[PDB]
Amino acid sequence: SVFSMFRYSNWLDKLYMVVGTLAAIIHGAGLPLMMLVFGEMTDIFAMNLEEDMTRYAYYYSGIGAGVLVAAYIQVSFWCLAAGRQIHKIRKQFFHAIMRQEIGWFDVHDVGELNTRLTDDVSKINEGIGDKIGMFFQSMATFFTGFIVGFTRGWKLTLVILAISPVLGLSAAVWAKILSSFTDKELLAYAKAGAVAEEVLAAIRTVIAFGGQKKELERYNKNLEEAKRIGIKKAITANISIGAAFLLIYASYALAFWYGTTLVLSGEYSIGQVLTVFFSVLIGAFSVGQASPSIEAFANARGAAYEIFKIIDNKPSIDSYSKSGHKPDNIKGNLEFRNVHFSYPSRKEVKILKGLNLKVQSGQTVALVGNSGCGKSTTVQLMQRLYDPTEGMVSVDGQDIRTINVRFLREIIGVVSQEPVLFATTIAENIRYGRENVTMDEIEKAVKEANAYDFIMKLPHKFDTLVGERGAQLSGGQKQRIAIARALVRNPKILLLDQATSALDTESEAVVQVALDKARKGRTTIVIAHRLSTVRNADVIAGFDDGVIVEKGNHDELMKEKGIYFKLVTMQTVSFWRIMKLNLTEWPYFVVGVFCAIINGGLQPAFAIIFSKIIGVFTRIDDPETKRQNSNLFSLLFLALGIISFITFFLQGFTFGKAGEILTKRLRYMVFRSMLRQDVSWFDDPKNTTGALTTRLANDAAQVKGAIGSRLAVITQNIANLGTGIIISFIYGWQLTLLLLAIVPIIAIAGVVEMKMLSGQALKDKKELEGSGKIATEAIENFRTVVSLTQEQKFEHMYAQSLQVPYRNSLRKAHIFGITFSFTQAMMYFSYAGCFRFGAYLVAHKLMSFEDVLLVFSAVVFGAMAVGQVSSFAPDYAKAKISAAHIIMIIEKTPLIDSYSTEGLMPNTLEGNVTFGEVVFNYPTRPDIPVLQGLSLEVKKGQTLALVGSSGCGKSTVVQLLERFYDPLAGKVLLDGKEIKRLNVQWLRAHLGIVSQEPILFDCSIAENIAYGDNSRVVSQEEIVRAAKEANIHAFIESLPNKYSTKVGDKGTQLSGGQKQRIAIARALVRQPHILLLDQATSALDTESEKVVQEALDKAREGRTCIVIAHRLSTIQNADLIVVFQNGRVKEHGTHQQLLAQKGIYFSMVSVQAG
Ligand SMILES: Nc1ncnc2c1ncn2[C@@H]1O[C@H](COP(=O)(O)OP(=O)(O)OP(=O)(O)O)[C@@H](O)[C@H]1O
Ligand SMILES: Nc1ncnc2c1ncn2[C@@H]1O[C@H](COP(=O)(O)OP(=O)(O)OP(=O)(O)O)[C@@H](O)[C@H]1O
Ligand SMILES: [Mg+2]
Ligand SMILES: [Mg+2]
Repeated sequence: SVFSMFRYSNWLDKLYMVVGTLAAIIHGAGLPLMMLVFGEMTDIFAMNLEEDMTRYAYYYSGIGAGVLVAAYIQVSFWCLAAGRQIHKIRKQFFHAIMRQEIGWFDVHDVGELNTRLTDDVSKINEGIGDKIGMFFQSMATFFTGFIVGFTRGWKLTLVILAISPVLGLSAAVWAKILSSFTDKELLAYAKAGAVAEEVLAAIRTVIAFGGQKKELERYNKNLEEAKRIGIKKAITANISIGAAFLLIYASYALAFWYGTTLVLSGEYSIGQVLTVFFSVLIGAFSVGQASPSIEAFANARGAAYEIFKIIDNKPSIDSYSKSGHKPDNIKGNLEFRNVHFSYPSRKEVKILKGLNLKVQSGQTVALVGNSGCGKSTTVQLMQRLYDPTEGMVSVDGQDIRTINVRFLREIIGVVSQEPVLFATTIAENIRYGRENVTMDEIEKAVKEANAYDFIMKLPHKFDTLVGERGAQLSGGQKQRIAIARALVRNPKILLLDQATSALDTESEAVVQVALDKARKGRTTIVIAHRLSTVRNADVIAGFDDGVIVEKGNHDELMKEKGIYFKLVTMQTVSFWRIMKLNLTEWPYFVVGVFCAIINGGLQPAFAIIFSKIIGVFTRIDDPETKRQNSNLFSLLFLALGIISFITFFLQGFTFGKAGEILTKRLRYMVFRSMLRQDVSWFDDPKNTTGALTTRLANDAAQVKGAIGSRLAVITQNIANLGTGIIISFIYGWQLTLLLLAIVPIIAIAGVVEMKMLSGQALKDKKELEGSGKIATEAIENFRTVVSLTQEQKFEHMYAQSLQVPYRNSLRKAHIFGITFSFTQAMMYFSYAGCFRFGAYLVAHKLMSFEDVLLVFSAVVFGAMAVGQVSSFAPDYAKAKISAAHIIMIIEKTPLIDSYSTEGLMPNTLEGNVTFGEVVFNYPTRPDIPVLQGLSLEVKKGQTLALVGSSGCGKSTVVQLLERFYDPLAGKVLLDGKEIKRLNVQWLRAHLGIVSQEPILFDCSIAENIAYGDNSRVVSQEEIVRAAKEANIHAFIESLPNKYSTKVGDKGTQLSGGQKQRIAIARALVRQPHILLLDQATSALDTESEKVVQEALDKAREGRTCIVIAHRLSTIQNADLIVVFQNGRVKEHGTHQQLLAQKGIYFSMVSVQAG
């Protein structure tokens, strides 16, 4: 556990840290070393000045040169050691996640990882960089003060030193606590990031059903628990400083008393105590500078727990292992024998209860059965995503468990049940099948898949960017690309899973010929619910209760009159705006700023205290009195001590609490603003689920660190150094002019520092969203990328996007290092200058050296406080850009608004939809005319069927009615009223849709069905009443935990039919006036298809419907049918009228002639 964050440090990284620490000790001694020349001048106080002062000044000019080197070496080296290690952490951690199996993805929540990559790693960067360097600068200063003490003092040093262990232990006690709190706070943010990743993926269903309020308030809760842990961390860290500062001034008071005995004993002089106090007191302020460094390291330690926990884990069925067995001449042989298997998520249920099969080379197997018998499990087992409990899957004699994984997976082509594509060009989607592929092969492969014509018709033919998960293309076209992708591979075993579900009759027909032409050499297994495709296969198989019962040729199974016979028979500007948002918390700043000046301004004042204390010690010549008045001063240190406890704690608590209220305020509004946006906004190439969720975590975290507790210290350092120059202006004279004249040189260096950094961060921020895009793309589609065997390519792609920040991180160190060293060094020369200037003025008798020595002593305490403000600049530069983007997104307003109350909400509705002369284009592709002036009539109590070939604008009508996009020209009238003129939500409350490819949320089944109806308490009796009509009651009832079983991410646990049937239920909870079915019975059984139709037909009257489907048996029943053609509605009417006038409809139905 201990020091497990520095695992990937090279010999050159080691060299940086060792050389940095040695320089850090040398740099820290210089401020303690300045007091040595003062002590000898006090000894002289019991001709001189011009010879003595120049010697002491001459030393300061040399020190400044030593600081300019050491400071650069100190700061620069750690920053390099951080940047290189962080680069290796991100690359290793991502590689570790891809090494996992599917069962691990099934159990744990994958949505948490995306925020663990960007935010949680960035916390470590702050911990193990410059703060480690400064920590040693502080610690050298602390000890080097005592090193003078041992020479100058025998007991006085020991008396102060002996109360170091409390400071030493206290730091360990508070750190170990707040280190534990960090793990729990980060876990709260991870739970929030999962909600954002889920919602932004399925935004269309969220907009459709209109559940923005519920998802917003749920997202809010996770932030509430994060705030409560945050405020606890603030209280703890600020108390750590108060007690430490209290104990030092308390111990200083104890040290004074024994100092009073010098007159009685005669052990040492008053010249000694001034040396001892001036030596030892400097280190007191160094502790306050060290308090942030320990707090950073403790949080950075707390950040590491969960990252290395994933890296330390080892897989079961490893893909990266090269110790497997790989044969040469793989003849086609597949054997199942007595195979039992159950998933990890529900171990109680038994799906496969002993089956067996033999498939020789040159055989196309058909698997038939009802939804739930486990056809997809068999296909998913072949790839070896899960292993069997008993039974052996042997290939060509040898068992799968003995042979190699990667070698096995690169000879199996798989078209999954519901395909998914990656957001790139069409060429790259085809290229994921195999690396070294030529254009000629792709040309041939597409033409076999029958997806050539539409690719030729689109501009940028092979360079058209498909959306996230292939959303921009149609349902049919998307499926063909998956078919091509398998055929480019050219494997031995081909595995089709309902490959011709969304495709029409003509596309199925020609694709069948291409597959059947080049079948002889291959081995094939085909899943299908159409039976015409099943007719010409070699062997058919029937599942039943886990076991495969029936087998054989078409003739035999017909004569045997089993399940197959029944199936065949049945078919027949930053501070001004950002500060203003937190107008409420005004009394926190008033107390915080007031307290910072009082506790900050005490440190330069010591010289005034020490001068008066020294003066009162030698005021009156009489000795007995000195005993009494000296005792009171010791009480004064305790009094300041007890107040110091009150000031520092309150200062830190007031500022610390203020930030945590704002942090949550920033997040809540941005997520609320993003959820208002139009669909057109989500279709932009720049906007993506991964790109957005990264934008949430990064922007808030950048703002939080700059203006939180860290703001407070700067206020203390400004007041300190202000008080320093004020008392220099008051008591001193002709010094401020020489001191202040060097300040513009720091100012010129400061402006060029921020200008170089602030310009750099904008280019860095833009790239990191590009980095985030790939992770969310790879993680969400894990089954695709595992099946395709493309684990390296994504790591290589991920390595590119990280390379541009990596350069900036290295460059940043040198810019930051040069400014620090210069800003630090220019002060020392000023401390040389003032003494040398004092050498001239004292001689001529215009300035009093006794008073000059005090201002010299007073000004030099700020030297460290000057160094604190120098380290602030980068944080301000990153916040400036981060803030601008937040105000940009919040202030933006959409075209069609969901939160606007205005519109017309008519008390009743007749339910008559009309379309007339409608032209429309999508925003992403402006030139292509999808609809070219169509018209359509829909009245109450009627079902209108829409038909045509794949990609003739059927699903566009559904989307146009739901107000995702508005028409360019034309008109839509609801009951003789413009849909633009109506209220937005009001419309979406009445009508309800069933999408082409359903999506579900990570929740219980009851809540997914209850999600359909919002703004009302859904009764359970109605849920079961609906789910009885939907026809999934017996399935849910047989399952353990009833409705409380948690469905997976995007409906991954349940089978297609099971979720698709839920989607049907979710629609029927509302009892809508207008209804829209877009291939609602795509993948369902013949037994189900009737029972689903019965409920619709029995309760058809009253409401209105528009059906889209390829099954002519459904369209047979409908009132009037409509046929599309290149945008124009060519054919329309009733079944007898359309069949009489023998056009395309006759050609469409006659293709099924006997
Ligand atoms: N990853 C999984 N985790 C848990 N249970 C699963 C998983 N995949 C499938 N199941 C369950 O196993 C059973 C069989 O599912 P499977 O999809 O293999 O059957 P199917 O006949 O192919 O379904 P369909 O006909 O709808 O395509 C179902 O009851 C389903 O809920
Ligand atoms: N958001 C979008 N951006 C760009 N083009 C789109 C978008 N949505 C649809 N299209 C294009 O419009 C054409 C037809 O659209 P649509 O998918 O509605 O037809 P469809 O009848 O639903 O097709 P299918 O029957 O194959 O599902 C397709 O070629 C598709 O690429
Ligand atoms: Mg299936
Ligand atoms: Mg469609």
